[PDB]
Amino acid sequence: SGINASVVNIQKEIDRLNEVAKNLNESLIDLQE
Amino acid sequence: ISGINASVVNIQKEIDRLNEVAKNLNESLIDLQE
Amino acid sequence: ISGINASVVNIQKEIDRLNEVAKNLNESLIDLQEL
Amino acid sequence: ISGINASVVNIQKEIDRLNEVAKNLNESLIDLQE
Repeated sequence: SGINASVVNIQKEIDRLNEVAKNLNESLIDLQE
Repeated sequence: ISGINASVVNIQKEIDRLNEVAKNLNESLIDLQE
Repeated sequence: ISGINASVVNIQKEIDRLNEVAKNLNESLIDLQEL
Repeated sequence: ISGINASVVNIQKEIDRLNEVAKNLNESLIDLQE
C-alpha cells in the first residue's frame, strides 16, 4: 500500500545518508593532512 | 589551500544531498499519512 | 493509525535533526571559506 | 590552522549525528513493516 512505497523511499534515503557520511569522512581526511 | 578548496566544494555538495534527503522524507510522510 | 502517528512523529524528529546537521555543516563551511 | 582543527572536530560530530539518524530511520522502517 502506501506504507511499502514509504519503506522503499526511506531505505533509499538511509542509503543516501550513508553516502553523505562517507563523503564527509573523505573531506576530513583532506582537511587534516 | 587547494585541499581547503576541495573540502569547501565537497562539504557544499554534501549539504545539498542532506537537503535532498529531508525533502524526500517529507513526501514519504505524505505517503504514510494518506 | 496510532502506530502510523508514531512512525510519523519519529521521522519528523529525524528530519529536524538532519536540518540541524545541515546548519552546523554550513557554519563550518563558512569558517573554512574565511580561512 | 586552529579553525581547521575546529572544523575537523565539528564535522566529525555531525558525521556521528548522521549515523544516529540512519539508525533511528532503520528502527522506524522496522516498525513500518509490522
